[PDB]
Amino acid sequence: PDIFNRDPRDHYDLLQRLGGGTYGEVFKARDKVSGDLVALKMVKMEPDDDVSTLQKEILILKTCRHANIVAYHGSYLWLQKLWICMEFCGAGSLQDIYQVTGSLSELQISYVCREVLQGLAYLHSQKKIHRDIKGANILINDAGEVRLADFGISAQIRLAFIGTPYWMAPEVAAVALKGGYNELCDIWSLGITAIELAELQPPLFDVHPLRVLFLMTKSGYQPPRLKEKGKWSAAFHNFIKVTLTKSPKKRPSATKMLSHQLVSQPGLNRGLILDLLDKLKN
Amino acid sequence: PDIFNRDPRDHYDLLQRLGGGTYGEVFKARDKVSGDLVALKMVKMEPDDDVSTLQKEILILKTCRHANIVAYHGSYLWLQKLWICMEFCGAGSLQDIYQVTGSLSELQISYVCREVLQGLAYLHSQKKIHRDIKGANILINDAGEVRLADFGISAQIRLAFIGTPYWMAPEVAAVALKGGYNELCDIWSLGITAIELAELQPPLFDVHPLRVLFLMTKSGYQPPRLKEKGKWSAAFHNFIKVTLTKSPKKRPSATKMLSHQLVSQPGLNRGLILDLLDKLKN
Ligand SMILES: CC(C)n1ncc2cnc(Nc3cc([C@@H]4CCNC4)nc(N4CCC(F)(F)C4)n3)cc21
Ligand SMILES: CC(C)n1ncc2cnc(Nc3cc([C@@H]4CCNC4)nc(N4CCC(F)(F)C4)n3)cc21
Repeated sequence: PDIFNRDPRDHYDLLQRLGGGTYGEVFKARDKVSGDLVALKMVKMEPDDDVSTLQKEILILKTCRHANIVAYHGSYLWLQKLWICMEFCGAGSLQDIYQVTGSLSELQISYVCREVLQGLAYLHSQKKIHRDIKGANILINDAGEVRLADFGISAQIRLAFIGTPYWMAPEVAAVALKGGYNELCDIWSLGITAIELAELQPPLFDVHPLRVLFLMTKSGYQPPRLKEKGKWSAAFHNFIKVTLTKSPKKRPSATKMLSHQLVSQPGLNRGLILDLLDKLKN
Repeated sequence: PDIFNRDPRDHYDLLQRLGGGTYGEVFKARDKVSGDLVALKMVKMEPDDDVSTLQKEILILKTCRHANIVAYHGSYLWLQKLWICMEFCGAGSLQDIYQVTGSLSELQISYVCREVLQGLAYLHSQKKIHRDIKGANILINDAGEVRLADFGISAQIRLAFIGTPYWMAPEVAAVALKGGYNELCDIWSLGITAIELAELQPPLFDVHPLRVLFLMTKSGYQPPRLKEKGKWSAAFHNFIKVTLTKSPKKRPSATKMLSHQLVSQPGLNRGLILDLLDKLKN
């Protein structure tokens, strides 16, 4: 709730443009005073967007004290532009990384999964839902540590609804806000992410999005699998099988998944990502 | 399913640009052969959109034989542009109209409601849902007749989802397709539309969309009312009250609403809209 009505250039020095997503650009910046490096996610706004509607989402991201959640430092509104300031992760997303390094090993994937689960267990304990688990939203810093990127803010500045809000029935409004989601949907997304990291794509990546969603509603839908059976351990395959449980009633929770063989095995540490980063330099 | 891979300029002559919505422009055109006038809704496409995913929606709009549903004549795909060709309504939408004429009388509103209900009863009998009932989507032709504008096509070419499809759990995919909607949500939208026609705005029009939806989820939410009590009959107020029933379980169906005093009263005919159109000329 500390949204500063200041120019973030008073506190930070912009260094370079990391890129830009569906909305907004991301900058690498340095704090004037501490010299520390931060990430600034910028989002352009109209005189139509109201900022106070975001205050609940920014509360969510601010009151998140976990090692596997990227750190929030404040927000800045200035001249119709919104800036979210966060702890900087030098290596970027797993997707930035595997697009150069090629597929991850089972050990690297296992460690990432464990770390992601740790952050999810936390989030779900605070009754929050990430909603967008995927390789592009898992950040790696230069110490090989793993951070879930920001959530719940990007999808509310979705000027797109199947309908028009002022004319929406209450039941429609409810679904348009919640998305029918539940916490265990993060667990499914994690399973797909593990395949993504293993195969450089999520399943059905070469197929139109709408068709993919259609197919998931058919009576006899079959959850995706690892393509190459021989390449991966029985434990990995089972991890995939149980995270991609079709019914959300039978799908294991984050803390339950943390007890899984694949992520509770010894020897999982950031060293695994460190030689992944070394591979980046080769 | 008769989507022509031709240039619609072979069959139709473009005359003038009626305007443009969130996506695409609308043209007034003339059929070369019959001389009849049509409306052409154009929508620009990428090499990312797949046309066959639309074939189910175009089937919906094609197999609709009702007097209160705007008539579909065919589709055209050519050079990454999609054209939907429909019966032309000369006066445009009720919104195009009331923005010049000012508020509608209770009699004009009643006749519009009846006609809209007739189209809805039909749609719901074919187990279809309009999803976007509002003044901008109720068309008036030069004979004062009433036509529901196209539906289910506009909201699927919503490249916006709270999440990423390939990583979505099945339960999430289901809600992202259906929208949790049910047919009776059209009835709510009709009620809001009746206020819109009466007051030139839907309720809470000057309030941020997200806030409006939030409010509809609160324990003690109160459905909107006609602002000026004295201006409208007891029948009109009751029509508002029952269409804006909060619980979709207690909300009346289209055919039930057709038995309502306000829309079953004698003397409701297109003559009412005809002097509305005369007012347009003054
Ligand atoms: C997701 C983003 C809003 N965000 N949030 C917190 C956060 C913390 N650190 C980074 N760090 C990085 C590092 C790198 C590495 C430099 C050399 N190439 C990769 N690239 C990127 N960008 C690649 C494409 C992008 F989405 F613009 C980001 N971000 C990004 C961060
Ligand atoms: C909703 C649209 C896709 N559609 N679908 C079927 C259809 C049949 N007839 C019209 N006719 C008209 C008439 C007029 C009147 C001329 C003089 N001004 C109003 N304006 C408009 N446009 C105003 C703003 C728009 F959305 F571009 C339309 N459309 C539009 C139609």
